[PDB]
Amino acid sequence: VKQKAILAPQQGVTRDLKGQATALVVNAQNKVELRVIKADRVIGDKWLVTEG
Amino acid sequence: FATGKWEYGSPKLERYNGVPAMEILGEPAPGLSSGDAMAAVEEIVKQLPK
Amino acid sequence: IWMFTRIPTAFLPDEDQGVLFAQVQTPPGSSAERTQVVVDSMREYLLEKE
Repeated sequence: VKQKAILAPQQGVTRDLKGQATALVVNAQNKVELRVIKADRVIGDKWLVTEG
Repeated sequence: FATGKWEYGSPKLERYNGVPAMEILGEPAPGLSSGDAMAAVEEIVKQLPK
Repeated sequence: IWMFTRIPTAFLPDEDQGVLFAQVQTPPGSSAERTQVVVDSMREYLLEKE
């Protein structure tokens, strides 16, 4: 059983360029930042985000 | 006996005269013709990989 | 020799012809449900607004 964890929607996570899962996030100053995830397992229509 | 990993591919491959190619289309500038617009293409073509 | 070069060149000018094309391109990796919910939105928002 996993504790307090992050379930990202599948519309916001995507792969790129012989690499891994990434997502675009809004910064504190309303800028777009690229973040690297280790999303592996699917819960319904969500990715269980483990690190990132 | 089987694992998986995510790669990055293309969903529409295309070929021209039996060799791999990609297809680019557009319009001339508003008010400009197609002759000088097509003359405004091949000077970019030398700025490609060999 | 001046107004000749002042006139731009065209080819088959456009008329009404009663038809129009709408092209929808969802982001890559999306399912047909995500595309369908945009397509029926864009017909229902321009079937009575137009």
